[PDB]
Amino acid sequence: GEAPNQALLRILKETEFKKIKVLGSTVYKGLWIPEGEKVKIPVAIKELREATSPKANKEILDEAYVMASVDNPHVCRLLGICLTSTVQLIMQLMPFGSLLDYVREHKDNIGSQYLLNWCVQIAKGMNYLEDRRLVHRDLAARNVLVKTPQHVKITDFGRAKLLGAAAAEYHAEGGKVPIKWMALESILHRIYTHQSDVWSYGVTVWELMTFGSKPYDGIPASEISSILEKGERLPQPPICTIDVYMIMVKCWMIDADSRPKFRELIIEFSKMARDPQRYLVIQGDERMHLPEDMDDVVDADEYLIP
Ligand SMILES: */C=C/C(=O)Nc1cc(-c2ccccc2)ccn1
Repeated sequence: GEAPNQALLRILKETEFKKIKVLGSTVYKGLWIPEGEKVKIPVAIKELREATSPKANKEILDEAYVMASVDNPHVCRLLGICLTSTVQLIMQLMPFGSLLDYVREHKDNIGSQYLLNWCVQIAKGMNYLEDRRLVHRDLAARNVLVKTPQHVKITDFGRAKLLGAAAAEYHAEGGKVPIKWMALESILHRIYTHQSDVWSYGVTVWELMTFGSKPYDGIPASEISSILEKGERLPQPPICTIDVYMIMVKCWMIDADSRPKFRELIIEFSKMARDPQRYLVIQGDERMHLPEDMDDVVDADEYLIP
């Protein structure tokens, strides 16, 4: 046996929400007004392109299946879908964009407290995904979103695989892949587990401590297998103490069960977030600070449906 997934999929009318402007090329920034609820919820609307490509609709509703089946503060909520000519995913708007573009744009403004809180919240998000027997398979800084600089959510469940009642690792077959974030076992034999997610968590933390540097930048993805089998890893980022970087190294052990458990990463970064300056050394660290009637505006996170 396995647990029934009793998640609600909400179908929304096109009339319940107003497309304000474009965010990506087709993701819109908009507002959702639940019929006779007197609440305005900032939303990001993912609308299909051609939306006649059957295989593309499979993907998007598979994203929807996974996103509806998650309810955690460090993982982004699917608010519902609109079944129009072109399927629309309606999600909580994460106004400040991908954490990757965030650390790139604000490296001069990002203190140790924020980096180390980001490491914890992402690890809470991921440890929630392990609790729900779910393997992300595409965790990177690009796929973490910034509701505020104090609060990030894991995203892109387009590659997430909902493990079996005894499916030890998720077998897969071909496509475009995240080589430079991937556990060695995934590159070589397409093995993906909560542990191979932890590996990508390590590349995710590396990206954050380097303020968004490209992992193995200028190294073809063809060699990455041989480089990792040869024992090579990503280098210690400047701002990183041996401590922090040693947690990243542990995430990249070849023995999967020798890597840290997400619940462990929470504890370890939590400890370090209690004394951030002792664990991350950044020029001017203490100096650092970060941020049409909207009367009935309410964040997705304060909008609860039973
Ligand atoms: C998990 C919620 C979510 O995706 N919110 C969101 C997403 C974007 C976005 C989507 C696709 C590409 C770029 C940016 C922007 C704001 N919130």
